Amino acid sequence: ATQLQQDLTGKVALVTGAASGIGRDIAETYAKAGAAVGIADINLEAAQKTVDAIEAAGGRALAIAMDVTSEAAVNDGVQRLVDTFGGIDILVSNAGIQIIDPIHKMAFEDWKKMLAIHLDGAFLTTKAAIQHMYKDDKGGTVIYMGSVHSHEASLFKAPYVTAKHGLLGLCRVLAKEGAVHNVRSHVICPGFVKTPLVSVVNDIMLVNTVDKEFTTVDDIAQLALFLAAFPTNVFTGQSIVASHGWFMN
Amino acid sequence: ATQLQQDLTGKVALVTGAASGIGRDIAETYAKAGAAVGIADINLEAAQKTVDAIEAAGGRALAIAMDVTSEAAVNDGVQRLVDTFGGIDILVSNAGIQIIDPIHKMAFEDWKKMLAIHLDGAFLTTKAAIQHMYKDDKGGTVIYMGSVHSHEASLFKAPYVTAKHGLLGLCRVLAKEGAVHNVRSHVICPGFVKTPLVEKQIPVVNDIMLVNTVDKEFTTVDDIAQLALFLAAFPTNVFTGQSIVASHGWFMN
Amino acid sequence: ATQLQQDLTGKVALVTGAASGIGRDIAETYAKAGAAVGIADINLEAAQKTVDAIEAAGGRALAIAMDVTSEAAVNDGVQRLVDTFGGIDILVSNAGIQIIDPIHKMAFEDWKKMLAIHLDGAFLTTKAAIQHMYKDDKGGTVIYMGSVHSHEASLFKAPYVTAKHGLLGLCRVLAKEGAVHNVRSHVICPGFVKTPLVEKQIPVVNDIMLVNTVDKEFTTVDDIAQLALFLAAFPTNVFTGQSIVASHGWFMN
Amino acid sequence: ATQLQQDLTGKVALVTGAASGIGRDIAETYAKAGAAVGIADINLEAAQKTVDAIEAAGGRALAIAMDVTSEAAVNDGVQRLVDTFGGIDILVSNAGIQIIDPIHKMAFEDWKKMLAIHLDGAFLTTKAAIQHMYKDDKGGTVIYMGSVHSHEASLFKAPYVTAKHGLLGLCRVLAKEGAVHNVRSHVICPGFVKTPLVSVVNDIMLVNTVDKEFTTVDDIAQLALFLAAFPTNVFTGQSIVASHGWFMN
Ligand SMILES: NC(=O)c1ccc[n+]([C@@H]2O[C@H](COP(=O)([O-])OP(=O)(O)OC[C@H]3O[C@@H](n4cnc5c(N)ncnc54)[C@H](O)[C@@H]3O)[C@@H](O)[C@H]2O)c1
Ligand SMILES: NC(=O)c1ccc[n+]([C@@H]2O[C@H](COP(=O)([O-])OP(=O)(O)OC[C@H]3O[C@@H](n4cnc5c(N)ncnc54)[C@H](O)[C@@H]3O)[C@@H](O)[C@H]2O)c1
Ligand SMILES: NC(=O)c1ccc[n+]([C@@H]2O[C@H](COP(=O)([O-])OP(=O)(O)OC[C@H]3O[C@@H](n4cnc5c(N)ncnc54)[C@H](O)[C@@H]3O)[C@@H](O)[C@H]2O)c1
Ligand SMILES: NC(=O)c1ccc[n+]([C@@H]2O[C@H](COP(=O)([O-])OP(=O)(O)OC[C@H]3O[C@@H](n4cnc5c(N)ncnc54)[C@H](O)[C@@H]3O)[C@@H](O)[C@H]2O)c1
Repeated sequence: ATQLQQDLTGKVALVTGAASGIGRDIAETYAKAGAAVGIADINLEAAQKTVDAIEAAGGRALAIAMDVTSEAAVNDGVQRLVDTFGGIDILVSNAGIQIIDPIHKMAFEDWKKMLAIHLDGAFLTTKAAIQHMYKDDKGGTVIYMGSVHSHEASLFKAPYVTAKHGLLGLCRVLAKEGAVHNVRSHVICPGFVKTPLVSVVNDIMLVNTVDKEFTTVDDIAQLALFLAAFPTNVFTGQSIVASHGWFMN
Repeated sequence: ATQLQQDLTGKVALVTGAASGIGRDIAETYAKAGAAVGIADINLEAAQKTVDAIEAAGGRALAIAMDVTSEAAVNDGVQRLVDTFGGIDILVSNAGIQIIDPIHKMAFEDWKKMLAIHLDGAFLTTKAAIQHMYKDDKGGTVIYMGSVHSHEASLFKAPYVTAKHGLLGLCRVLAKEGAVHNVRSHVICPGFVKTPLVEKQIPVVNDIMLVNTVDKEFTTVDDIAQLALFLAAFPTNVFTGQSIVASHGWFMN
Repeated sequence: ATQLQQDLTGKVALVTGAASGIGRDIAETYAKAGAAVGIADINLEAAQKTVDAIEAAGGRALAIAMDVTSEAAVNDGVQRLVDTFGGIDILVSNAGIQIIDPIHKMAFEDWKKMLAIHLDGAFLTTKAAIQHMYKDDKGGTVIYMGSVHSHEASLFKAPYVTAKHGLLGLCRVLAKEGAVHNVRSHVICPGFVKTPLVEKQIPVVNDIMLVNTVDKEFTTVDDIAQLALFLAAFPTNVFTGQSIVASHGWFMN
Repeated sequence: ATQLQQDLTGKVALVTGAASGIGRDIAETYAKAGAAVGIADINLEAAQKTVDAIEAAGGRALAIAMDVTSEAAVNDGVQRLVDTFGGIDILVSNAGIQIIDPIHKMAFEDWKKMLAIHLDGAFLTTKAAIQHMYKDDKGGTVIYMGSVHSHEASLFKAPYVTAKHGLLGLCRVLAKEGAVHNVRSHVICPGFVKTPLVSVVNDIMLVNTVDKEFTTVDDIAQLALFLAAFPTNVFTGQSIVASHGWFMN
């Protein structure tokens, strides 16, 4: 007989895009579970509001100004976290935006900005984090925020669907490379969540759910906690879809 | 902010193949979380040993003699659970065997026995459980024990790989049909786990069984029971229709 | 530079369910490409109508009474083909039916009949064919008729979706086992095709059957027969173990 | 009863990376089938050698200097093809390179160059081609050269595996957007092919094939011809793996 593990006491997490939405709930949930959390965002003011909540709720957190498209910013922010809290055990690569246009109308600079935030952000934060996690094979957890759009397409979302598909590939390579250093990788794939990023609802957005339900920030934060606290590397390399039956993986 | 849901207080679960291995740990884990558990197995003596362990830890369980290939045995055993504990909230369709032979040598009898246990057992237990769960749209959770062999093949396991692929299909249909009645479905897909199904099999570990893991680790019964508890206690239907692979990187889903 | 291979001169094919629909067009297409074709069906009169069409076009075929759920009927019918034309190079396991009911209402008899036709038929025909193909490592091609329902579910089709998922598993095992004997395996996965299986079903097209296509088009029997000819005539084993979805964008594999 | 279709008489194809390897065989195969072919490559000399072969073999072709990372080069090259041969019916987005390093050692500029060639090249060539194909809903075929590495990972290939995964996503969005304009999309996913880009063979490279066989350039060119000449849009949005049993899709 066994039981669930959820204690993150003594762990340090970095969450990108943690000033808002999914990333904010993951960060607040990890802090409740005992982790010290780096709140990494391009919106430093909004990042410090998240830190203020975590600290008032009895946790530990640090606001980190980080544009995840910038190599120097990512490197500097990861170093600040390690200098403040002593290491980095968990990375959640979550920062993202949406830009909607059909391929034939889409500006090239909009395509490139989308790949830079979703794909370059994942590479840069992963590489910076694993230089620490690989030391003495201490290890750690890397979670990417994918989507149902990691697995299938929608109209007018070419760069988003391309990037969310690509994150599966990056996760799968890290699972293979990280194993000898006790690093595990995962992709969480939500359906539509009513964050700021989000008949329109029921006939377009939730049409391919089985039950006409949004995914919630708590759904994703519980899954992120289950993975981060899991006692073995059994889920390394996996994606898990959390979508109320929209794409059954 | 949130936290994990772990409580199954007031719930009633049926676990097939709960006399041994993965099913025994799921059943003991559910009982520790507060569920009353039906220990359904063809081995009634070993089923009662699971019940004794659950009772020794302060939980509630019932040994149920059930050959999951038999419609009467499934229907009667689900009815015995409902009569005893008042309903059925969770079904774990887990009973299974392995029979190894290449296709060109495999006895048709062995092909049919494999599909009867894995696929007919899943259909019969699902149908019997959802006739209760659909009443007043009370709902419930159906978990199938799949495999990495739900998603890819190995040599000499045709009927097993066929069946474990088939369970994804049945799960995906139930997710669509069950939604209006608050029924959710999932498939758990372990890699190799050192139960008796596998221990018997070894007389191989590093260069056959674990060759496509990233870290040369077996999956454990506690890995699968923790995932089974996470799903059964989950507070929303967000994972309905999904399979989750628990294999140390053997088939990255 | 290269070009398509289309020639099946000298080859012998067995197509199950070749009295109607997708199987009839595959069989007629193979015969036009030079294959001698066994027209295996439970409907012997309609099987002979396929043979008459093949002969009228200058091809060779044989009507074979075969209930693919019967081990004796499969073994005897494969042996009749080998006795007549000298061997078996290509098997297309295609016979099938549809039975629609939600899980909670579905008769167990109907569940078992569906798995017997789709899954036992695939096992029995595969095993009988590869005992010939494995001789002297001559080899051959085994194609299973899957579906979009190999990869995702629809309401009210539990046993069909289970079976079509299962055929991927059997194909994947055969690709591994058959390699040393020059046997390759594939699954073709059509979307809706307006055969009698579907025509009967309509008395729906735009908002159920074709709702998840990108272009509101049925798949056609000629789409599937062209893919079946491309695979059977292919000059290397490069596609062994693969499924190919032919559905106008319903499930993008 | 039916038969295979392979005639490309009256069609115009653009193949990127067509001076070498897979792209060269596709181009020569399309020209044999009657298409006029744009041989688009960064190596213009090698592109003109391919054109010389096609022309001596009785076909029609044009050498196009095209770095597929450059918006202007892609736009100019597609326009030259349309000015020379009257339109564009088929695009094969195939140009690629490989750069091998584990994530923790990989230079950021190597990550970005890989995504630019594989992903920006696919976007830029797609967008330029479909501005023509969408006119009067004439339509056309877009094929991306993926990989088994569209579907699973290998060690030390992070940006390649990320990009080849991403191409599935781009293809799936184009299938949905293109349908109303009679545009179909596909991804071909080869296993290892002995091009210049390619115990090492049998125990590493071909270890996950069922039969220890390389995929060949003719395997891929036959599949590319089957798709380009197919009489209906039935395969739109699909990937097809051609790998001797390495990843069974
Ligand atoms: N909301 C949904 O329906 C949904 C579903 C699936 C996946 N996702 C993914 O979840 C993630 C979080 O999205 P969300 O809905 O919570 O959005 P959100 O807009 O609420 O939060 C995104 C956060 O990322 C930050 N950010 C944006 N660009 C940044 C950059 N360059 N560097 C650092 N931080 C940056 C923003 O300031 C913001 O705080 C994204 O990757 C998104 O693609 C969202
Ligand atoms: N062990 C592994 O590596 C592994 C990996 C993936 C999936 N699985 C699956 O996990 C499930 C449990 O297997 P396990 O490894 O715990 O095996 P196990 O042999 O320890 O337990 C299987 C149980 O099923 C029972 N059973 C067999 N036939 C039955 C029938 N007709 N009716 C009722 N009960 C019956 C047995 O008596 C036994 O108690 C099976 O479905 C198996 O396919 C196992
Ligand atoms: N039509 C579709 O939309 C569609 C789509 C995807 C897959 N499929 C599959 O294609 C295959 C062919 O179906 P179809 O649409 O051409 O149907 P069809 O009804 O036109 O042909 C099926 C044939 O199978 C034969 N058959 C049935 N039971 C048999 C048995 N026990 N033994 C031997 N022959 C038997 C029938 O007599 C008939 O001639 C089936 O496996 C079906 O599941 C059909
Ligand atoms: N060879 C394999 O094993 C294999 C397997 C799967 C997929 N692939 C893919 O097939 C495609 C072709 O690879 P190949 O093996 O034939 O390689 P190759 O090296 O023989 O040919 C690649 C061609 O692309 C050209 N090219 C490179 N950068 C370019 C740029 N920026 N703009 C335009 N042209 C450029 C090169 O000059 C060359 O002519 C690639 O996308 C590769 O990823 C190859």
